[PDB]
Amino acid sequence: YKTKPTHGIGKYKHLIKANLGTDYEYGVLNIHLTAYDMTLAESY
Amino acid sequence: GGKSSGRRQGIKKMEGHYVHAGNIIATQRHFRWHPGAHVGVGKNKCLYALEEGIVRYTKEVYVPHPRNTEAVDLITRLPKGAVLYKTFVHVVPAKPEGTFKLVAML
Amino acid sequence: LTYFSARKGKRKTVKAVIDRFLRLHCGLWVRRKAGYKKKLWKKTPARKKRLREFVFCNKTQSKLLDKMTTSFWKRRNWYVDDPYQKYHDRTNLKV
Amino acid sequence: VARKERGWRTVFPSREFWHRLRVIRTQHHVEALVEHQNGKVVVSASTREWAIKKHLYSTRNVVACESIGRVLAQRCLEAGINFMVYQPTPWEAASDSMKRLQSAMTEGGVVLREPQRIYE
Amino acid sequence: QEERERNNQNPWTFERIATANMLGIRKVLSPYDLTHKGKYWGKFYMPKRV
Amino acid sequence: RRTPPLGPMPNSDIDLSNLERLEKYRSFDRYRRRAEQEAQAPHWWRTYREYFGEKTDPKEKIDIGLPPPKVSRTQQLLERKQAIQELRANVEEERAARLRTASVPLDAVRAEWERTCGPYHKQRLAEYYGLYRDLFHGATFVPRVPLHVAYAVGEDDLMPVYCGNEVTPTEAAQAPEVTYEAEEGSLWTLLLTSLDGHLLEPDAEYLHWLLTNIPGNRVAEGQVTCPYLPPFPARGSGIHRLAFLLFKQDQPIDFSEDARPSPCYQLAQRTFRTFDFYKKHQETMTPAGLSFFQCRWDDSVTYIFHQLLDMREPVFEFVRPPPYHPKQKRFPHRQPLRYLDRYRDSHEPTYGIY
Amino acid sequence: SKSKNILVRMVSEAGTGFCFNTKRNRLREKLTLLHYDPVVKQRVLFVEKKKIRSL
Amino acid sequence: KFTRSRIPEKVFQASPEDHEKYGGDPQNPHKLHIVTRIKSTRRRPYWEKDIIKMLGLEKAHTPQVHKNIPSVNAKLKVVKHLIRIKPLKLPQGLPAEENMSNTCLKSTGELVVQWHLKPVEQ
Amino acid sequence: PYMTREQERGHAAVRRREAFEAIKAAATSKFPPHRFIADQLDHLNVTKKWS
RNA sequence: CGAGCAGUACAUGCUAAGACUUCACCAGUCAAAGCGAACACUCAAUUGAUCCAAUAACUUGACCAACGGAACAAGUUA
RNA sequence: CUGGUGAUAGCUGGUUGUCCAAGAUAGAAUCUUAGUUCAACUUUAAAUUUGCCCACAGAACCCUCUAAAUCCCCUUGUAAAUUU
Ligand SMILES: [Mg+2]
Ligand SMILES: [Mg+2]
Ligand SMILES: [Mg+2]
Ligand SMILES: [Mg+2]
Ligand SMILES: [Mg+2]
Ligand SMILES: [Mg+2]
Ligand SMILES: [Mg+2]
Ligand SMILES: [Mg+2]
Repeated sequence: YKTKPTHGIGKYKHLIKANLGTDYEYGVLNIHLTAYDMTLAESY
Repeated sequence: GGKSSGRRQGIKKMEGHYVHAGNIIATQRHFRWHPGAHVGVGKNKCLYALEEGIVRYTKEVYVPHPRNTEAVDLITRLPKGAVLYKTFVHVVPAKPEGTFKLVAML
Repeated sequence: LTYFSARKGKRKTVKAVIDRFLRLHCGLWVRRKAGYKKKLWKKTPARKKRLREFVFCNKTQSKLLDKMTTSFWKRRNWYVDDPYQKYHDRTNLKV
Repeated sequence: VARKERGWRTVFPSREFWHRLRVIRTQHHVEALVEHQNGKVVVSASTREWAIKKHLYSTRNVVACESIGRVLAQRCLEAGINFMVYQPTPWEAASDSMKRLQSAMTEGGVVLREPQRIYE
Repeated sequence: QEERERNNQNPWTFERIATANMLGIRKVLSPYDLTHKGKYWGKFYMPKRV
Repeated sequence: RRTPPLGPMPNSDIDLSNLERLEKYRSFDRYRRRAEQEAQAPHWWRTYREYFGEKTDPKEKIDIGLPPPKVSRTQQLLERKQAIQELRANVEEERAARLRTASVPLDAVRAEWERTCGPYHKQRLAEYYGLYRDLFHGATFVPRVPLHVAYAVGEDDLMPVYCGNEVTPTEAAQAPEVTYEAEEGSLWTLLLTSLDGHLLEPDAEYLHWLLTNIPGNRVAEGQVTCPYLPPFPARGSGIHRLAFLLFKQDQPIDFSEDARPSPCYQLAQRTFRTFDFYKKHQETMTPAGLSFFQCRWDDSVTYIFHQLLDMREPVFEFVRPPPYHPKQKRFPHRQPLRYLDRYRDSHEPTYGIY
Repeated sequence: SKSKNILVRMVSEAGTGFCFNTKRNRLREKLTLLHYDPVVKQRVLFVEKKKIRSL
Repeated sequence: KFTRSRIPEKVFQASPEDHEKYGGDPQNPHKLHIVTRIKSTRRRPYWEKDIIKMLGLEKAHTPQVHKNIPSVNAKLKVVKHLIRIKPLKLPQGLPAEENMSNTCLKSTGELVVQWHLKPVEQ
Repeated sequence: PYMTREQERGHAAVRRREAFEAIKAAATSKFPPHRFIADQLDHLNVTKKWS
């Protein structure tokens, strides 16, 4: 209850939820793996 | 233009009230209060006492059933160490199931 | 309601009450549920269970039905093998 | 005739039982417990004790799980506990090690379903 | 403003009376007055009110 | 109006700044294991354990058993490690373990179990039955000395009593065969009491067997303080539990006051309290063994009440409280016709004055 | 408000005369259900006989 | 909306400067109150009118003695703006059975057990 | 306050319970008054006259 | 901004403590135990009383939508 | 014009000795909002025992946060309350 000290004990929504690349960290990297063998690309 | 009236839903028996088997504790649109010890749930999320005793409200750890996909999908996305709490209503039985009485001397 | 008839000068009984209600001699009135034969295909078994049962009227309705019937319907009857014979008297009733 | 803690319909596991067989299988050990509704533990059987560890090639395989049930079933009969419930998750129920643990309890004389409470 | 509140020689203040419900004054006051402390009346602000 | 919490919040330690780079649960089992950990911890708010959990005194319960044995962990650990390598070295065991066909001998497992951790499981099991709660008013002890009690049924079968197993009075009609490991020159005291067998005083208990100053394992040579009396649980009284107590005596004790005539068929003398009996003998005696079994009613109990006890057998019946009905009202609104039957005593027709 | 479903009556094949009304799709063959018959206290076959009304 | 008023617990906490103005003693609190209604219950909420009846303060300017206990003080804290509270002083002590007919409550709060109506000879 | 909440509890239970029983006794003692034969005969004095 | 449905069942069987209730009534809602079986359906609303009519019984019948519903009746007047 | 006819009017108006006592504002349905029925309130009689005031404890998360408070309520102060 709101007036009780245990108010908000059941809150969970902020726990779950609540590109640009800066000069120090790269934004998004795409790694392309070209190989004649299908299994080698899947394994790597 | 739609006209409607309140459903008179809420707590029917507060903390410490004495209830009998079948007494309705709370009527809810959604699971605001979860059934605890000796408390059943009806079709419309209605909480009724399964035993005669005193109604208690506590906070307990919420561990959903594995079959419930929506609730399981929620706890799996929680940060490690987080625990969910929800309000449970319990009925503490007052009388024993029965007593042994002498009926004959054979 | 005819409080004084034009030929006998005595109170009459509304026959719309006799064909719908049953009066236990204790004072209670027993009726049916409005709609226990209507649209039973769209009703749940729990709903139909409480529709095909006989219920009692309240204080105001029982007082209303007493004024609409004469003393012939309030007398004690001794029908042979009457289904409601045991319900004509209250047991262990206080105040 | 003793009342079971009915309720807890929206949470898991249930509490409508007198005794529960709870199996704890960790990274290295496998442990099975029989505990009362109030939380007190009746009997125990784990791979940590030297009695069962000295006869197991591995304490984390199916054989270890099956061996715990055979040891626990003897302890359940001696303790007087003959009926208890088992409440596994859908993946634990489908697992092979839990299936043989259930078989060991059943072959040991323990029924994995408690008799219904008598109300009248 | 902080100086005026400290050196005010009047022993009676709006905050003290409103909070303690002295003379049953809350019957003619407002719930917002418990925080405004008499410095605000509608959309107007009164800097001279302590 | 708001009130600050009286203690730390459950999810207060979690930092919301870097929520994206925080490890999640990703599974139901990982959350469940953590969820149970916090459910067993004290909390400043109302909890299920507060109202339903069995209340216990904050004072630690005492231990009145024999001192724990002294074992060198380093030597114990090394010998255990060596056996594991030999077992895993064999290729037959690994093949059987991989094929899920290997099995352990259950008889050999219990032999080691009873010597290492058997007494500790018995203490935990005895606490569940509340034997320490009733016999010693909460005082606990570890049954360091295993006790083997078995009843001779016929000429070839035996009914062992380990801890709370079901034993019928017909099988327990004669004195059981009592064997236990003991050294020569030591004095022991066997004791059998029925906590629930009493018919008048719920607290008091009935004595069934009492032997004192037993030299070594030779139970027969011990003094017969009280003749053996079979359990007599009344019919319909439920399940009674009888506890076998094995005591270790340091000096010879005189039990003239606790002695009873042979035979003793009077329930006034058969009354026995373990707490008071042990209280005046605790100086020269210390519990060492423990065993108990559950007992029901059978046909042999009728022989005990009539022939042995010379009394009529009492019959009990489990009586439930009468069903609750609200106060009857003159005009029950919207109530079914069966409302009047709830408050009607006799099911037969009544006529009153007529 | 097109009538997609119709109300039909299922008559027990046990000869007890017990019948119950159920709702079925109009564009469908006659149903043959296995319903409980209180007269014989067991589940018996039922057959659609007459359409009551269009829902 | 106008509702019941919750007086903060801080208000009913005597400061050191208050004891030197009213002459009270925190270590030896007075046993009884002398409550006198000096304001009308008219134009006041119904819950304040009920408490006045419960305290036996129907007639104004009629002293009534109440016990200095938290439950009674709880009702006083609701109608503290309609009443005057004074401690009961007993310089001569509690009245005896032979002094019941000779008591008199003065305006100073003192209950004397010897009411002679005679000038002091001193 | 002279006493705390704990000390005050139950210090007036006996008097309050006895005070309510007086209300119960007064409420449950309501009954029509006694009718005396003397009062019926005293109405005959209305015709009392001198000789 | 919606609703006047639809879908899955065919024990969506029969009975019966104790309660909720749209501020009355009507109506509506939940339900332990028990018999009988198996090993109180989903859905915010998704609905209509009495009389009467049809039927062997069961049961069914109104955009009675002016939705507590009159068996059937418009306009105009300076 | 007479008779039915003292037509009917949810509408207007009127309603005749003395004295005392208790006594005002939740609603629902309705060819209904100028009306009526039920409930609430009020009155009288009766029966019974608790009634009011109220210490903790207790009453949800959401859309992120946020009011005066309210419900429940032992003591205690009080004398009412429920039922017929
Ligand atoms: Mg109502
Ligand atoms: Mg209409
Ligand atoms: Mg209408
Ligand atoms: Mg309506
Ligand atoms: Mg013209
Ligand atoms: Mg007229
Ligand atoms: Mg009108
Ligand atoms: Mg007046």
